[PDB]
Amino acid sequence: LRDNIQGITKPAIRRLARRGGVKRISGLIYEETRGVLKIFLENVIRDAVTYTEHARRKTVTAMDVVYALKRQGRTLYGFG
Amino acid sequence: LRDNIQGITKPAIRRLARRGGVKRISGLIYEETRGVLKIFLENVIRDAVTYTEHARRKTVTAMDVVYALKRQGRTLYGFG
Amino acid sequence: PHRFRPGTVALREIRKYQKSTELLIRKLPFQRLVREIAQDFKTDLRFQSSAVAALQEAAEAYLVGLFEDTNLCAIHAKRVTIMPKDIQLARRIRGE
Amino acid sequence: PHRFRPGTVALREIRKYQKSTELLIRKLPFQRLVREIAQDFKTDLRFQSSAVAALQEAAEAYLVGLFEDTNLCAIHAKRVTIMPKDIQLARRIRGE
Amino acid sequence: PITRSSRAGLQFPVGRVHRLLKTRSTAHGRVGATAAVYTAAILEYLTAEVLELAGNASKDLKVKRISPRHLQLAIRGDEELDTLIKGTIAGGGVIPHIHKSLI
Amino acid sequence: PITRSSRAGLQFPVGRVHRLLKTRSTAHGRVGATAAVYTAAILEYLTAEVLELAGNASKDLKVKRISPRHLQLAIRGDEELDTLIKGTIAGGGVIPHIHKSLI
Amino acid sequence: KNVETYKIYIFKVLKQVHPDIGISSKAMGIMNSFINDIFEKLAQESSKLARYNKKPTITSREIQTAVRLVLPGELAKHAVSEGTKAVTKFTSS
Amino acid sequence: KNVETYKIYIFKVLKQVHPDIGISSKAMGIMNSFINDIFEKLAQESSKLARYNKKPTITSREIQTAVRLVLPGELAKHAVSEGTKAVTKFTSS
DNA sequence: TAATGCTTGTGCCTTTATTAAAGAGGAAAGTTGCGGTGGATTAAAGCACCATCGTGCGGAGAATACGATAAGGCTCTTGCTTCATTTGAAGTTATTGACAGTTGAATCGAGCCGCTCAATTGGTCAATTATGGAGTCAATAAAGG
DNA sequence: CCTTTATTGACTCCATAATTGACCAATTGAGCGGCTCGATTCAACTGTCAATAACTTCAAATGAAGCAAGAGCCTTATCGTATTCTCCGCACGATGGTGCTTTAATCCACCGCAACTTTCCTCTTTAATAAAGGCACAAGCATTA
Repeated sequence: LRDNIQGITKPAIRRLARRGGVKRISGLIYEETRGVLKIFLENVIRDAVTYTEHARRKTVTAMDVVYALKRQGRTLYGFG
Repeated sequence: LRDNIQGITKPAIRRLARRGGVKRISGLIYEETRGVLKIFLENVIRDAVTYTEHARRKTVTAMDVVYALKRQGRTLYGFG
Repeated sequence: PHRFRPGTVALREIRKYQKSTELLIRKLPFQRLVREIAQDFKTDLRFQSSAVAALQEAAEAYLVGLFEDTNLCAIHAKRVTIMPKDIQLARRIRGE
Repeated sequence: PHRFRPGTVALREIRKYQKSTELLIRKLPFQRLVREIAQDFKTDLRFQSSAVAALQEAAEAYLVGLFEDTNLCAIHAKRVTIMPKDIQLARRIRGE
Repeated sequence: PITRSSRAGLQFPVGRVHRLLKTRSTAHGRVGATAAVYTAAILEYLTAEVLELAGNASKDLKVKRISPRHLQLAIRGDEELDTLIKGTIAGGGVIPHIHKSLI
Repeated sequence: PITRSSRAGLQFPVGRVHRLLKTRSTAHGRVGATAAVYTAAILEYLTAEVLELAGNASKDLKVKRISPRHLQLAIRGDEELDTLIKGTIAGGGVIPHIHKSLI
Repeated sequence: KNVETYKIYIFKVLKQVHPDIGISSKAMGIMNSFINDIFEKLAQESSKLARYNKKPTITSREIQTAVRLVLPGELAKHAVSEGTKAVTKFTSS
Repeated sequence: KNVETYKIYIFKVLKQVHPDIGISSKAMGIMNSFINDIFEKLAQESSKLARYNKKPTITSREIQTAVRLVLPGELAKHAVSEGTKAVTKFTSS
C-alpha cells in the first residue's frame, strides 16, 4: 500500500480542528497534521505489533492496542 | 515560619533563568517563579512526608524524596 | 444571494463538533493507512475490527488535544490562525 | 567610565551558568522554605541533610527546564523578555 | 455463610478483591483481610462518586440512561476526578469551550 | 565451580540478576537462567554504551576521570540515550545552547 | 470461558445512588475499565510500599498509604474515611 | 549491613572500554542508579507480559520483548543482538 | 431599529435496538483446623540532627542613568473562508472461502528446594595521583570613534 | 578599520582530597540431587477476516469571489539592565545535648493450605421501553440596510 496518508482528507482535519476549538486554519497545517498522525500511529502500531508477536499471533487484537496505548501514557477506555 | 518564600532571592531566580538560556527577565517573573516553586515543593514534600509516615518515622530521608520524585515522573540520580 | 461572513460558519462547526461524540475521520481510509503503517513492522498482518476502532479513537483524541494546545499557542502569539510553528511549539513543550 | 550595552552581560552569564554545575539557590533559605512547607503536612518534622540536597537539586532542575520552555514560548511570541503569561502557557501545555 | 462484603457493609466483593490482591502479590507476599476490605471500600466509593456525577449530568440532559458522553462530562467537570482519571473515554467527545478571542 | 557470567561471557553477575528477578516475581513466578543471562547482557551493553560516550566526553575535555557532568553531556548528546534516560543527573548542569534570536 | 467483571456491583452502586437512572453497556464497560485501572494503581503502590519497608504482608496501612499517594486531596481524604469506616465495621462484626 | 551494588561490574566494563579513564564516586553512584532503573523497567515489563499471556515463567523471550518495548530503536536492536549472543554462548557452554 | 433568510432548538409518531429480567450450572467464596512465618513490643547504643556562638566577607538590596524593547496604530496584500457543481469513492448488504486463534491431552524439558563448600564481594585503611585554587599572561570580544 | 579596556582561556605551581589498591570476613553463588509442573507439540474446529460484487448518494475536490487577518513598519515611553555603594546574613568552624533510628530477641497472632459445601455470579434467552430518525415547527441570530 502507498500514499494512504492522503486518505486523511482536508475536511477531516478541519473537523478535528473544529472539535478542538480552532477557528482559522493555515494551508500547511494539513501536511503537518498528517506527519504528526503518522508518527503517532507508527509508535502505537509498533508497540501493538510487538505485543502481538510476543503472543505468537498474526492478528492484532484490541488488547494489544490498549496495552500499547497504556504503555505510552495514552490510556483508552471503551475497548477492555 | 513565615515569609520564607522570599528567601529565594531575585538574583537566584535570575541565575536560574540564565542557566535556562533566558536573556531578558520581566519584573513579575520572580513572584510567578516563587509561586510555581512553592507548588512543586508542596507536591514533592507531600509525597515524601507520606512515605516517611508510612515508615513510622519522624525524619524525612533522602530515599523518601527520591521515591516522591520518581512517583511524579521526576526521577533523580545521585542520591541512591 | 446570501453569504455568511467568514468566521461565523466556522464558529457554527466549532459548536456542532464539540457537542457530538462521533468519529471525524472516515473509517476505510484510516484502516488502509493503519495497514500501510503496520506492514512496515510485520508482513501479512491481520487486524481485528475493534483494534482499528480503538486506534481511530485514540488517534482522534490525540489530534483534538494537540489542536487545543495548538490553538492555545496561536492565541499566545496574538493570532486566530493556527500554523505549523504552533504545532511544533506545542509538541516541543509536550516532549514529543 | 566604562559601561556594557544591555544584553552583553546577560549573555555572559548565560554562557557562564550553562557551563557550570553548581547550585544557584542558597542552601539555608531553601532549607528554611522546605521546613516551612513541610510543617503544613506534619508537625515536628526532621530533615536529613541529603533529603534537602536532593530537594534542591530537583527543584533547580525543574526550574531550569521550565525557564527553557518559557524562553521557547517568549521567542514564539516574537519577544526576548520572558513574561508570566509565557510561564502559564508552558505549564498549561505541560499539563500542570 | 455470611459474606465478607455484608460484614464490612459493602457492595463490592471483598473475596474477589482479596483473591486478586493475592494473585498480584510478589515473591511469597501475604494479603490481610482488612487490606481487601479497604480496597473494596475505596473502589466502591470512587464508583459511587463517578456514578453520582454522571447521573447528575444525565439528569441535566433530561435522559434516563448513562452514556460515555455523561461520564466524560462528569469527569471533566470535577477537578479531582479530572486529575485522577486521565484516560481517554471512547465516545465522550470534548467539553464545549470556545476561547474569548475567537468570538 | 564455574560462574554463569563466565559461561555467558559477561562481566555483570548472572547469579545476582537471577536472584533479583526471582525476588521480583509475582505469585509463584519462575525465572529461567536464560532470562537472567539476557538481562545481564542488556545491562552490560547499556553500561558499556553510556561509559564509552562518557569517556569520549571526558577525553574531549582533557581529563582522566568521569564526572556527572560528563555523564550528562554523553546522555544528552545521544538521541537514543536521551530518550531512554529521562532522569535528572545531580551536578550535571545543562548543555550549552543559546537561541539565535537572543544574540 | 467466563470473564469476571464488576458490572453487577457497579449496577448495585448505581441503584443505591440513582434508583431511576440506568447505564448503557459502553458506559458500564468504561466504568469497569476505570475500576480495573484504579485497582492496578493501588496494588502497584502497595507492592512498592511493601518492598521499600521490607514488609512482605500487605495490610490496611499499605492500602491507606497507597490511597493517600494515588488519590488527590479531598478525594483521598474521603476515600480514606470510607475505607476506615468499612474496616471498623468489618472488624466489629 | 552490606548494601549490594553494581560498582565492581561497572568498573570492569569501564576498564574494558576505557582502560586509562577512571570514574568518580558520584558518577559511579549515578551509573548504579541508572542500571537499577533499567533493571526495574525490564522486570516490570516482563511481569506484565507474563500476566497478559497467562504464562507464569519468565524466559529470554519475555526479556527480549521487554527490551523491544522499553529500549528505543537501534539501541533496542543492538541490545537484542547482544542478549541473543550472550544466551547462545551460555547455552553452547 | 428592522425585515428576512437561516440555522438550530423543540414537539410528536415510529420502531428499533438496546437494555432489563430470568435459568442453569459451574466456579468460587466461606468454614473449619492447623502450622509456621511475620509483625508488634521492648530495650539499648550511637549518631545525627538541631540549636548556639563567633566572624567576616561575599552576595544581596537599593538607587541611578538610560537605552532598547514591547506595545499600539496604520496599511496592504494575500491567504483562507464560504458557496456551488460535479463526481467518485466510502458505506451498506449479501456471499464465501479459508486462515488462524483457541481449546484439550501428553509429555518431556526445566526450574524450585535443600545443604554444603568455597570463592567472590563488601567494608576499612593507607596513599598517591588527578583536580582545584591562586596568580599572571595573552588572546578575544565589545564599545566608542 | 582602530584602540582601549574588560573577560576569559591557558599556563604554571602547589595544596589537597578523592580515587586506587590491599586485606579479612561473610555471604551467597555454584554443584548435585529429587520432584513436580508448565511450556511445547499436535490437532480439530470454529470464529472471523479478507476479498468480491453491486448500488447509492453523500461527502470530497475544485474553482470563483472576496474579505479580513497577519506581517511589516514607524513611533514612543517605560521598564529592565548595568554599575556603584552599603550592609547583612550565609557559610565555615567548634561545640554540646538529646532524640530518634536501627538492631536484636520474644512472642503471639494471623494468614496460607486443604477439602467440602452451597450459593452467587455469569452466558443464554426473551421481552420491553428509551432514544435516534424523520418531519414539521418556532425562534434567536446574522446580515445588510
